[PDB]
Amino acid sequence: RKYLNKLIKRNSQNLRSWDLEEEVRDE
Amino acid sequence: AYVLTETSAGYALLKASDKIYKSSSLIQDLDSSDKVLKEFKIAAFSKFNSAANALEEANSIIEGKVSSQLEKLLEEIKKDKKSTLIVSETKLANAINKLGLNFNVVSDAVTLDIYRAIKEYLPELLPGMSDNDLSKMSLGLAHSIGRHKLKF
Amino acid sequence: SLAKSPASTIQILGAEKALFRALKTKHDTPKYGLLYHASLVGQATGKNKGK
Amino acid sequence: PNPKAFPLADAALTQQILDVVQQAANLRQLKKGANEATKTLNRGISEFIIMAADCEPIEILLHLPLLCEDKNVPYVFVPSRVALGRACGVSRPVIAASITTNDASAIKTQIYAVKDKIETLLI
Amino acid sequence: KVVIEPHRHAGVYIARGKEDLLVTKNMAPGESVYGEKRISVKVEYRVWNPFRSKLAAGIMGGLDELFIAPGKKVLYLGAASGTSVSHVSDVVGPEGVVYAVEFSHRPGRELISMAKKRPNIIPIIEDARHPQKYRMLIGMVDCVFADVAQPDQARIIALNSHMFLKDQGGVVISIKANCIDSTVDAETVFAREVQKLREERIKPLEQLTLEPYERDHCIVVGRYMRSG
Amino acid sequence: IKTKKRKTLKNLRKDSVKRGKFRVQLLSTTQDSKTLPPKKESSIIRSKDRWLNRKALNKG
Amino acid sequence: TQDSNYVRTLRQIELKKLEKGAKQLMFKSSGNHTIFVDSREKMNEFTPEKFFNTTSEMVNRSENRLTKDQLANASSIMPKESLDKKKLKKFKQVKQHLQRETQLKQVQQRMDAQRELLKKGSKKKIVDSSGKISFKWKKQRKR
Amino acid sequence: LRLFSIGGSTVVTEWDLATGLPLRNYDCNSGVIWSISINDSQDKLSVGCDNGTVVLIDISGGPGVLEHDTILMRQEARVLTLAWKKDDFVIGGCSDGRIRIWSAQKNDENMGRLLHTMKVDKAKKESTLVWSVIYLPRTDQIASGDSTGSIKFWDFQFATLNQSFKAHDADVLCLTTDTDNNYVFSAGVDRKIFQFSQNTNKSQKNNRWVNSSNRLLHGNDIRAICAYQSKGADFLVSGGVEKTLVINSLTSFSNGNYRKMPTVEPYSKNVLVNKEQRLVVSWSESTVKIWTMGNYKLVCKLTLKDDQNISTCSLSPDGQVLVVGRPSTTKVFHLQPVGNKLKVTKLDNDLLLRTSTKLVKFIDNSKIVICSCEDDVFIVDLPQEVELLEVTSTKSSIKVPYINRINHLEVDQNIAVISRGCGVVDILDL
Repeated sequence: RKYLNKLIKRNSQNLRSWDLEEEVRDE
Repeated sequence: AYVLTETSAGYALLKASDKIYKSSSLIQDLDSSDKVLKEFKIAAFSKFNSAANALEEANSIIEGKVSSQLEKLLEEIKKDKKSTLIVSETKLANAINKLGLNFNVVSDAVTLDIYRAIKEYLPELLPGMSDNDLSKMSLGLAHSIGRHKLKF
Repeated sequence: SLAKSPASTIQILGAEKALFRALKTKHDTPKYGLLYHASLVGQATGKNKGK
Repeated sequence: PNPKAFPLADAALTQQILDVVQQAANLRQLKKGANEATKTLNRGISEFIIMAADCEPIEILLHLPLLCEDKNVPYVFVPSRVALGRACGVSRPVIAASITTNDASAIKTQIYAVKDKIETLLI
Repeated sequence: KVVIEPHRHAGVYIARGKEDLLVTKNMAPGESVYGEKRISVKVEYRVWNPFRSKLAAGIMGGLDELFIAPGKKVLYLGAASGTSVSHVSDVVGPEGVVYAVEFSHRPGRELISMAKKRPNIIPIIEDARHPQKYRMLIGMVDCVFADVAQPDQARIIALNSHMFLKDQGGVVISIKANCIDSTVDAETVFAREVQKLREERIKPLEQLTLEPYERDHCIVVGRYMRSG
Repeated sequence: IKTKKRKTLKNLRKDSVKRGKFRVQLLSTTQDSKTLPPKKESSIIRSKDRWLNRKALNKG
Repeated sequence: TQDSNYVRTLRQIELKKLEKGAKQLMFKSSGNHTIFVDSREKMNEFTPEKFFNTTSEMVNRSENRLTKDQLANASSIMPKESLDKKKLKKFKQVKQHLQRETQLKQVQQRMDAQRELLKKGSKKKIVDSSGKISFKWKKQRKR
Repeated sequence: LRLFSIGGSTVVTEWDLATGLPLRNYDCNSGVIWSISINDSQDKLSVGCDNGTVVLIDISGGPGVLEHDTILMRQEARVLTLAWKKDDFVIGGCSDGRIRIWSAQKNDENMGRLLHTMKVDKAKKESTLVWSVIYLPRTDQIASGDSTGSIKFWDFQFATLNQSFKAHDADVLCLTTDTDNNYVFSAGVDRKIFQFSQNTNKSQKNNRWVNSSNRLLHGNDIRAICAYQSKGADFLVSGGVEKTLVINSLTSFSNGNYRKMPTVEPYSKNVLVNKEQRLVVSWSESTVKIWTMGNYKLVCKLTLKDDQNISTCSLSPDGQVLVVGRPSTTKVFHLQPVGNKLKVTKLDNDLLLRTSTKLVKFIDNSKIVICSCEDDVFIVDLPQEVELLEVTSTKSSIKVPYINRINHLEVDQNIAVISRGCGVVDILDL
């Protein structure tokens, strides 16, 4: 099950960086 | 009795083991699949010839009234002095009621589920007349009739 | 699209280079355009060609 | 009255529209004529478009509703172009005219009332 | 030069790069129908405009279960100029077909030419209120997408889904509350319409508001169950 | 006390929890919704009856 | 007359550049997305993560709720700053185009009012409360 | 014949008379509905809505069918009253203070195009709003109850008034005429009924309506007035917030005896007694009260917390058993005395829940006989039935669809009596 959740976190961050902001999501 | 449906190929009549109770039972038995297909594949087919103007006029004058392929259909259908036929249009229904076979025709009953089932399984009833992909000449009819309706 | 253009732009449908040069540099915009070869404007003389 | 000229105001709405037209020309906010009206649609400032119904041939002003659909401007046919020219202020028959925009006029409220009743009539 | 990303709804891609765009594939390259741009990475791609298509802001407004799937058959009601229809043909591809209808004539002519350009389309240019003069043509569709501004959306959608839509079919409707009522809350108009459909046998899944792309407009999606 | 009690009653009757950005909703009982015509709007009742009991005509 | 032609030309250029910028560039959606769930208990027991079968980040994200099954930057150089700086600067470029256009519009308003003071008619110089002046023409038909 | 009703919101319900429940809720699309009227020949009923709009919904296909036919050209402020000239012209009386005429025809260019407005004169410190218009067909005229208090006879061709009456001193809310259009009866909020007449030679010759008389009857105001006149009858019937009904002769309005109907008629009873334990039970909408007496005291305080219907028929036999029958559901309760106060416990029976029970009767303290809404007979214990004879339907039984239903169930230890509105009684050995 951890193999699922590890791969779950894997591509998550691989898309989290592609389409988000924090300091820029205001302006 | 019999049912009449129109295609982008030609008109089809199908025999039915009796009607409205067939409507009830058919939606009750969930009957648009191969089971109802094999229950009633075909009774008769009558093409209109593949001449583009003859198509467009058959189709326009079936949007208005009754065509000559429907005429030859109506002498070939009958076997009894009385016959009762479903039609999914009241206009076409009353037209053929006043027209010349002298038999009773019936309008939009709960036979929408019937024509839905037929109209689903119908390209698998193309084994009955011509099992070829009619979707082309379906598009061709759509393009042709739209270019008819527009002046152009 | 030619139907929807106004009447002035049909006057100035041929001479866009001279038009936008004149507009941008504050100069007197050209006045015949592509109609110049019609028989009527080839029939006039001078300011009457413009009119 | 042609079925060409579809959204057609009646007597009451016609009077209100030609009242706003008279006010707008006194304040000089009015663009008179069909070529001039197409120009101001194109520049995208115009408030709304008032067209005649009896300019025959009708098509010469029929080129305007395609622009108004594209740009979402309200537009109304009124019955007589003699009247539109008189209400507009010139000596001529005027077959289309166009209220242009200046957000601090003294007729901003009346323009909005008419423009809202027009948009109901379209919609 | 550009990265692609797949989308949850299949057939919908997003180009992520120096600038983000919503994009589909294409079937007939070397063309552009409505002045929209394209990008070609190799394979062609074509972007939409959620300021010009309703369905786009349906998607990128975040929409959970749209039922237009690549292989399928999709009815379209109220196809003025067919720009969204071109997008529908791109998102279905050759094994699915689209059935786009329009009433009047100038969007009809543009529809006809674009249907000439594309294979997936059959255009029905007859009136939309009467479904008979094209039950002759249309064949037993899978999903229905409709935007008509005529206020009889309940009636037109009821009749067309009754005649054509597959059981457990998909139905997606647009609404402009400002056309329906223009007195009260747009939310109230929307709730009134979902009550219409729920009476008319469609089970409503989702409601969605296109607030930063149009004004006061709603998209409603649902399943169609057990009729004729 | 009883105030908090019919507060809990109203919060039983309610039919939406704002799930963050998302919202939830439900559909009524089909039998009642079919069986009986829908409710009046308080806008209509207020307008008509307030007009009749305006104070300009000295009712009472 | 030549002056106002100049000003209007500049404004039309900027207006079209604004249109093309908005065409090129995407804005995030923001709309109420309300679910229709029949039973009150499962309505109370709703979770977005099961329903859209995703992770809470991808749940709050609303342009791609790509599932876990779908799930089953190194390309752009320094995407933390360079990409985001570019994103914001494209937005600012559209906004700056917009302010250029509104200002040119106003300059043309003032210039057009003057040109028509020049023309003809019997004007009247009325003065508002605020300090702003205005002109109102006599009620007469131009001939 | 069918009954259409505007409930105050945006639907139009047409009722199945047999079950007494809505055969179809149609949803007219355009906004909240303020008034309704059919055309002549019943083919097309028009509803006017406070978008200002007028919708035609037509009725062909008998019961249960309606179609959104047409929307006539809209306008700004809300539309309060409708009338039809014929199939052809829709007269609307609307809140701006003005009366508009639309053209509801077919196949004419002027279809649905608002073609006249006619402005009633407004009052000083207020918005007038025309409450009531009707069409008067012998002359061409239309007639107008005004929120000022007026009555103005506009004639229709040329659309410009003839007569103007400042009738009565607060705002009009009803109008009607007689079949010959010799009498317009106007009905106010200041409780008066005015009669405006035209029956004499000069009055018919030259159209002059003369306000022959008035009469006051009512207690509070008048909200509906209707005339009827045939070889049997000439009566007009009025009613208002004084919760009653008032009948007058029509032609002899000012010379004739009226009749003030009683406010409540106990046909559908609403209180039942229990000789056991000296009890009385009353029930108003969704609420149930029980007292005992001897002085009198409260006993039970029931609020049906999940009931949107009005409690139709309730029973309680000897002992502590209660049944409440709704036209949608039906519920059962058992009681328990703990002194002056009682405790209730609702029981369960699906035969009570999904089955709509009109009439309930107790055989004993044990079992129950039910007439359900579809004229069905149930026997329950706490699914047995008895079949009944059916009479052949005659003409008026076809017309009125509940004259063959079940009126009365009466129970004894084993014997029952059924009465049917045609006047039939059957006796049952259960």
